[PDB]
Amino acid sequence: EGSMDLPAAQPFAGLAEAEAVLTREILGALLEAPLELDDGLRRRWLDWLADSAASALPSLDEALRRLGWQAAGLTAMGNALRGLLAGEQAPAALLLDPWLAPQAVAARLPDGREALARLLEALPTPAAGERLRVAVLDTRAGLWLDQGMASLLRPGLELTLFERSRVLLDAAATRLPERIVVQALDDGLLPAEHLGRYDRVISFAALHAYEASREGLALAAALLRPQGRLLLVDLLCESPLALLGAALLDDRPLRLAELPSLLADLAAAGLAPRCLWRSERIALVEALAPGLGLDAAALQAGLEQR
Repeated sequence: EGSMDLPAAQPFAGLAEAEAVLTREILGALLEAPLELDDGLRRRWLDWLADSAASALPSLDEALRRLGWQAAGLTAMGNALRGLLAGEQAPAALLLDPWLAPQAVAARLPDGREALARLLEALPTPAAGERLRVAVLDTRAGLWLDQGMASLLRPGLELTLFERSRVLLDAAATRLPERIVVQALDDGLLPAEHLGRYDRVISFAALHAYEASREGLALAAALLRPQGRLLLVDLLCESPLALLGAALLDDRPLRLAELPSLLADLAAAGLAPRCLWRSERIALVEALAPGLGLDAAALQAGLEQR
């Protein structure tokens, strides 16, 4: 059911150039103190200069006028990244920071704010006067939702935050407002009493950070209320800043998807999509789930039956 006709007009290569100049600026921050990296990444930071900036991608400080973070936000990035690496606090301190966490940087720089704002919509709940139930799967430390928080919150809304961690969700529950419910995929695993619960489920700039899209999509499909809507965005291009802000993990870039590949995976997940905005930078997608015939009460009946 894999429909796509994507509006690719709000994207332009000047967003990538803007990020590549932001790469020039944050390279120009950490390359004054790259000794706190490992040597494999310290060489790769010289290669990340080579693969961006005045080497491969020369462009104006107009970048910082595009990106929505000025040189003051970038100063917080450069300084926090030095403080992180001096203490050897990688990976976790990369995630525990809005200026560095791969999705939280995505949530402004590759126009993932505009993606976050559209993904914050498709939630008719206060206008419907209706209990619209939502999960986030890509939560981690949550510091991307922070950037939409003031209208991710809506009347009628029910919202719950998920990830494969206790620590990063205790972090999220702290720094995002405590009126949002928080639920780990505790030790990598969903409590089944949530199944069929959420009229919507959210992924954001971390679908690559599942071991396949087939992991996250299939968790979402049944965590969704039957015929609910997946709400999704991801990095498809690895951002020139994510060449720093994700590869600091020294995890594989081979994680990232192409949009037709995602639509095929999403069709394998049986969801029926529309891809909608921010494209190769950050592709917004929504998709209708099937009638699974599956909810926590249906599973309870699956006991009572047998």
